[PDB]
Amino acid sequence: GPHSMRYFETAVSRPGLEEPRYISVGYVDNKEFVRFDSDAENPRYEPRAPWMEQEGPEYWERETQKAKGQEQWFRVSLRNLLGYYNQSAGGSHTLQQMSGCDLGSDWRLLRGYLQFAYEGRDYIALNEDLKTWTAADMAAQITRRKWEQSGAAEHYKAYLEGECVEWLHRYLKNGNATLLRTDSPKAHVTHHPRKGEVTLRCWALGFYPADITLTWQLNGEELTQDMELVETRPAGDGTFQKWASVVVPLGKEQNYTCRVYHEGLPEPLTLRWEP
Amino acid sequence: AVTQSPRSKVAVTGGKVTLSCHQTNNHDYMYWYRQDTGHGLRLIHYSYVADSTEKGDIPDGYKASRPSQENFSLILELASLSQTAVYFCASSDAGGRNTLYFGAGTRLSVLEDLRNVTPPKVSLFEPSKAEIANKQKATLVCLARGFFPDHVELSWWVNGKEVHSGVCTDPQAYKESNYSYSLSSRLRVSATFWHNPRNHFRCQVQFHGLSEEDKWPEGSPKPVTQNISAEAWGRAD
Amino acid sequence: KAPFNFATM
Amino acid sequence: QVRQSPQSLTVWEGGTTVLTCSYEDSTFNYFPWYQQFPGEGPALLISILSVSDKKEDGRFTTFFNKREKKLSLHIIDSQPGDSATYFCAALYGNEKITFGAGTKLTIKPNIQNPEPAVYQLKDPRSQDSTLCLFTDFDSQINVPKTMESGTFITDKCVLDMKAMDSKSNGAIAWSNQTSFTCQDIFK
Amino acid sequence: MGIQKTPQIQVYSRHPPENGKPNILNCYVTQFHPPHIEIQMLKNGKKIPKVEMSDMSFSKDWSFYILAHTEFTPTETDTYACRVKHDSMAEPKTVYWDRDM
Repeated sequence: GPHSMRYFETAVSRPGLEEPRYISVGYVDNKEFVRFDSDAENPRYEPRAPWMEQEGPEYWERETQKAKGQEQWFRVSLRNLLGYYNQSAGGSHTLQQMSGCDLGSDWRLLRGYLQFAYEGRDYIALNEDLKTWTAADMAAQITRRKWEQSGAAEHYKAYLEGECVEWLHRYLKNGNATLLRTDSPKAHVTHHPRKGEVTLRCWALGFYPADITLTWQLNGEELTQDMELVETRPAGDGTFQKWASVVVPLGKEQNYTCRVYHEGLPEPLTLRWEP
Repeated sequence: AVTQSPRSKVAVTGGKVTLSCHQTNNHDYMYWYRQDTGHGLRLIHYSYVADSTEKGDIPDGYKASRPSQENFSLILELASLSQTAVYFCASSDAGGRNTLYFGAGTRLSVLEDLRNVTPPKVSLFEPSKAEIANKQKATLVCLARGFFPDHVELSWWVNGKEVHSGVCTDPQAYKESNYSYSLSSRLRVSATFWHNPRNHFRCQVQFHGLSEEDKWPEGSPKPVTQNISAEAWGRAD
Repeated sequence: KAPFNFATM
Repeated sequence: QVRQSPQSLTVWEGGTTVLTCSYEDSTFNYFPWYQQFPGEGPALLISILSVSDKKEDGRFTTFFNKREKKLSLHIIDSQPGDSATYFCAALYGNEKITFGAGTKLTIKPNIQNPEPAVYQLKDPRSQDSTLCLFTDFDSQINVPKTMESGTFITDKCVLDMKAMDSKSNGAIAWSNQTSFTCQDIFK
Repeated sequence: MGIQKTPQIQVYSRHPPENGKPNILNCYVTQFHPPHIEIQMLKNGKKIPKVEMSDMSFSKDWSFYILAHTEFTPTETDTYACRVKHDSMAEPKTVYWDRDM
């Protein structure tokens, strides 16, 4: 299957004397592995998964220096945007970036990503060709022209096709055992009267990674109506939780089954209300 | 644009020097570099934003000031002999790999005693009749002698216009004694061009010396920055 | 390793 | 970290100039060259990323050799106006540029039809002031240096009257002696 | 530009809740923009002092998420809640802990 690396960066300007807050988070296959935060007592990139302990001090020092450069880049970019949009001095504004690569199991780049948002709206993005830009509004046309003129896409392309790919591959080799780790969901169904109707709620607890699917069915057909799902949520101890519910007739509860699909399981779980 | 001021500075040892840089690039980053006998670009100080500064690789003996986005100054509180060098300012955009845009440089000489600063005598030697008759060419020679320090720029002007074709100027001043440099240049024209009395030839030596910042006593001429020229007309002789 | 931006916006 | 030799180089007009550089840090991935003319500041000439082997722009080509950690700059049909100091440089990511020490390049013609001669010139605004001009001599000959206090001989200086084809080597000699003939001093 | 998103809030315990047994109460807040947010955990309407905040993250739709948590011991008498202020909403939102959710 594929693999991915992403860096998600945010800079938030602050109306008083403070410089913008700058945070950068790296992910490999959607697992956080490094983080930098300008508000930390000692602002530096830090490992966030145990396999990043293979990197020497040079790695951390130079990545930290890179973040310090990004911090200035974001500061200037925020100030420039303030002018482009004619915004007043004493507000707070958010610039975000997503960058990275998707890599096949043959180590071929499938897609590179380099895009930005301002105030929660898409701003500019590098096209799939890694050569041209899509700009969302008037301000972003200014940026687009500046980057076309300076040849910025060529430099991003080099990062995406070279460094992004090569480092992802190194991280996957060092992180393999950790990246394969799973914790299986523990599941059960609860019963909650609701008018001759009851809510059946199928719980999945203590699972890792977060990816999971819960389904309800009746008489071999998967349900969609009368259904409620909560967003998958952290327990706070590194594992996750989720539930899914259906509203059913009083007296027919046992006819309904919940299925839990998760990569940790040797096969999907099937369960029923069992009072 | 990136412009530096002054173009040249002569200071006394233990004197104060401020070199100024002004940019119109709206760039956040500014830099001061040192170059020694035309080699190297060593970073002294830089700045990532208006109103702050950062130490470069060779900060010792220098301080920097960034009072606005456009301005970045290099300050030598007690100029030493070791600070004789050429200094270049630059700007760049914030981020990675952004091109440095440099100013044209400031040449600094730090001297024990400013009474040694002396402008050149400029002499224009007219072409040999032997060259004219045998080669149908006429080489004029300009000699600047007796100047110190060696902050000179020599240019040729024919009929009021600066010329580069037919000129060779010594790349380096010739040191005649401790406090005396010489420089030569030649301009070659055709014999018929030299023989036309409508044609005007001028050797201009731009000497950089003291400035209005320097006090000078009543006794003698102040050896200030100045242009000194020697001239000759063509002649049908 | 992280990306690094070039020209500012 | 960026090693650039030689300090100075002359190559003949029309020849291909080869300038080389090496670097220590194998992670360096961007290599800009800057050109600096006498009396001016450096300016960006050409640059190359480590993903590429070469970058060409007119008469200038940079080549990048990752295995040997070597860069070079080739200038075809080298011409007098390419006379300048060339700085190689290197950086990783968004780190600050590191410059080499710079190579000073002089492009000179090798003169085709030399007709050497020595002339005496007079300063008309002087009582008795004269100098010696050695001109139109072969591009391979060493200009003699002063073997004498109070007499000065300059290095070879090449000019080009671009009016037509009139390139010429020259040197000047002068003295504080009151008995220096120009035929003595240049032989 | 600019597009605001309203926070989605879940209040729940780390372990199955039992009166008198120490546990952790979580307030998970997602899908918000801008990132400026205020989150309190409440006991009987009163701010709980010791509340820890995770690092903030953002999703591929640019929206932010964060976890607040505190030690607690559920009881039959005490109400627990999470209150959130964010510019997408005219007024703060209070979400009461429901031990069945």
